[PDB]
Amino acid sequence: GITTPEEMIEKAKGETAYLPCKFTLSPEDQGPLDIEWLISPADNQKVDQVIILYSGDKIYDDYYPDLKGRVHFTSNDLKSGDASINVTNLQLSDIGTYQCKVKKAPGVANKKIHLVVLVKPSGA
Amino acid sequence: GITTPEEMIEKAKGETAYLPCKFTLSPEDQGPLDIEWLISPADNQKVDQVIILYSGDKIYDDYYPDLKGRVHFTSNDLKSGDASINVTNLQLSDIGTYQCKVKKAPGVANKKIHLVVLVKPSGA
Amino acid sequence: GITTPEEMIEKAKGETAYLPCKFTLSPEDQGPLDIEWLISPADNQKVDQVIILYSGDKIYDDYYPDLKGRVHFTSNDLKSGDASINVTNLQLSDIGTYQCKVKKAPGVANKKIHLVVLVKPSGA
Amino acid sequence: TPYDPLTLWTTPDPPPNCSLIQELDAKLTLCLTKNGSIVNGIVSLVGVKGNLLNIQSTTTTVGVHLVFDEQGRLITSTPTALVPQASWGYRQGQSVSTNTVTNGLGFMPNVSAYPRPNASEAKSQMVSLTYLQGDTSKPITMKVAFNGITSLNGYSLTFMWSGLSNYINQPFSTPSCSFSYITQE
Amino acid sequence: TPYDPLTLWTTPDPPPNCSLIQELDAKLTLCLTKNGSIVNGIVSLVGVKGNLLNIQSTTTTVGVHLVFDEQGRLITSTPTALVPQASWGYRQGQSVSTNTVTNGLGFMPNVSAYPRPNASEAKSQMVSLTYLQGDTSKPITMKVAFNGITSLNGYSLTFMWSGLSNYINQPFSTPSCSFSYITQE
Amino acid sequence: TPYDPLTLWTTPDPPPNCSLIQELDAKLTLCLTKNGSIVNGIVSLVGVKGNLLNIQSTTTTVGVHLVFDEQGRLITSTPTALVPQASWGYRQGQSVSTNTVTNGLGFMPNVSAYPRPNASEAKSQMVSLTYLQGDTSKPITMKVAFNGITSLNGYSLTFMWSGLSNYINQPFSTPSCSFSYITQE
Repeated sequence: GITTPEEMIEKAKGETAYLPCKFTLSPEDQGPLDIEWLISPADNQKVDQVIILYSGDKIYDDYYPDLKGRVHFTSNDLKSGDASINVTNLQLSDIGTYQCKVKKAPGVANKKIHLVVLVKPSGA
Repeated sequence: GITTPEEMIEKAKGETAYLPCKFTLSPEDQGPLDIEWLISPADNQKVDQVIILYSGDKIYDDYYPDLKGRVHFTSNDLKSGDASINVTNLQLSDIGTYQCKVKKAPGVANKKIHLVVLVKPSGA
Repeated sequence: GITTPEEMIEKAKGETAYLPCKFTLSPEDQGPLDIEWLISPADNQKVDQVIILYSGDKIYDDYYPDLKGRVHFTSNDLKSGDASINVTNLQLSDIGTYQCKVKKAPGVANKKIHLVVLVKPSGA
Repeated sequence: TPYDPLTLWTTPDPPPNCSLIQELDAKLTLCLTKNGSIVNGIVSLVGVKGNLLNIQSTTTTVGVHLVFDEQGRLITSTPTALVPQASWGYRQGQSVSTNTVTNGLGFMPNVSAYPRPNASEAKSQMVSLTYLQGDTSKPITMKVAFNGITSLNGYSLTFMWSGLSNYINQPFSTPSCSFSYITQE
Repeated sequence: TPYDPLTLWTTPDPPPNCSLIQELDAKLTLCLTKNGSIVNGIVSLVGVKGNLLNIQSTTTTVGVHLVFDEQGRLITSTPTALVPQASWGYRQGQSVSTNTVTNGLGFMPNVSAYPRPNASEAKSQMVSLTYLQGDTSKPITMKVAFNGITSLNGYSLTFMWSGLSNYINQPFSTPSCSFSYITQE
Repeated sequence: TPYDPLTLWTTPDPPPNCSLIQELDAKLTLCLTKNGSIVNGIVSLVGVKGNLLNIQSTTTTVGVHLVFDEQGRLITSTPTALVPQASWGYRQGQSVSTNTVTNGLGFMPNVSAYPRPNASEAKSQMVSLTYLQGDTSKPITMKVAFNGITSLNGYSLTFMWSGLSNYINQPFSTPSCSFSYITQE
């Protein structure tokens, strides 16, 4: 499963947000590894929008237009147990709940991060 | 269950009809008590029309307009085992099959009474 | 079951084609006997068209118009185990897959015959 | 068990098994599977002879009934569509078992939910839109009535395909149509 | 077992069991049967008192919700349609067992498939065309939403019959309508 | 058993698992449950990338196929929609079991009822009306063809959502759609 609970990350416009998603695999989890990150924007009604994906040993991005080029996995070895990603140059539009799904049949886990972006620094 | 079989009651216009519906309860019947009387008028096509109801320790009438104010349970203690009702000032329009449903989960029973109304007395 | 595999019969226009369909019955097959022959014409898109039938100890024909009067069971005792039929005065339109279904609940069998008709003799 | 007690069908590929307008002029494929208090059913009807191959100009509806007795056993006489010799019973392979159905009430439409005198009540009906030929340009409706063509202590299933009025010189043929109902037992 | 653990229903012929617009003004017959990961459901609603017997000119939609807790047990309070004393539980004969449902999550709509915040997503919906009165001239739509009127750790079923706008002085009444969904457990 | 042998699904919330027009551009959620001779199925499809997020003006139909071998085991190659790494098999929790399906023919469409060369026959089809987005103002049709995109000794399921012609700049998305079919075994 994923090593961290549902959390809230508060950043400032322009900064970069690090969305942690580390996981441990069980001996039973013998199926192929899939890592999907979805987002439910606060500004609109869309829910569970695909942001980035790791399937069949390949990375697939370019799903959520407004987030183009600003999302990348942080680790250079996902299989090792780290699905974390970075959202660079945060904008107020990036506010919403980001979800990390890590699957290895029969294994499945997910984590929800509520990202908040503030015009200028301070959560004081 | 209900203590009487499906019967036919023949009355005369203006008279009052007593529709008997007495029941016995089993130890298993531990659910709430519901008593519903329905009617399938002979003059029209409607079937199983709600006439009067006893649910949640309360009486509910005023379902079948044409029978308004002329239907009442005869007993002053339904729970004791008597769901009988009276239809006062019978009219030819009252002809039809009246059904008595007595329920106490898992228990359920019903009785059908075919009421006939004649312009003037005689079944001789 | 049926005693012969799926086969291909090549005849010449005008000739008569003998479509063999012999079957053996099991002691278990205690249900009524049904024999149905269907056809999937090559010239059109129709599939599994009823040609002739043996149901309830009676023969029923006249299902497939274009084959009217040119189809008959060859045996005078179908129940004995012979559902074979003859297609007389073959025409190019008769080309297609003919299927023989022999049923005696729980028993069921079928055979497919691919009939080819050539303008003039030769498969040489 | 050689057969499946949770399924009653006409076999997947029945021969003409109904004499709706004329002798053995139609194929009715029907499969009923019991899932607790609900029967999942799939019905299909297709004309193979006579007027059923060329829907008459005046035809607006084509329907069939299946009437069962108090044990849930089918009665092969008017108005039941399936002829007497037609396969109907537990499933055994691609055929039918010869055993008699002894759990028939498990497949019958519940009479408390669908009272015999209530066929006109919306609740005793499951109505859906479908298409003649399976062709989406030829919409039609399918209405399944529960216990409307009954006896007493009896049960029935009725299938009406209506809205045919405007479909001519076309053989009558329906897609596999699904439906379901609460079971008597 | 006296009851069937694979079925949850309101009994086949419930008495008025909902107070939608006014006290006990409607009968909701609902049966859910668990077939592995899918629940086969059949719902039916009919007005018996008040405005539900005479669809108001302005009415365009009539709907009901059933909200369950984290154990899949029904909660008999707003907005759940079934009143507190109404029958709901395992099937036992033509009635309901008095046992408490202990396998409730087997009948609840799967939250991974139908996330609580996703009621607006097409996938959390099963929409079909049907007919008021069961009358094919009165088409209406039925939309079943999964977990849209939820809590958290909770579950729900919503039924909306819309397109009523153009049906007046008619009692509100639906045919037995089928639907299904993936189960939580 | 850790898994349910009566259910075959893609898991309730699969990741993009199809490359219909371009790589991993769609999510196909499919669940099949065996109830005797009938499979209850619920399918749902939604575009997540490329043209499937903005239905092209000329698009009239969007469809997917699932082709299985003679053991009822899925073949992950054209024209099967699910990609090779996609989850598909017995249900185990909210995921899939890694065991190989050994009772696959219990979920395959019956070839006697739906002959491989009969895909054009109405009977090999189950057609229904539904709505794009689940929006009742956007009606569309769903046709499920049985064994039409087969092999030999093989089986298949085809899903066509048509009538899209008049829906533009809208992501392609269907509601959870139900269907069923007679099983091979």
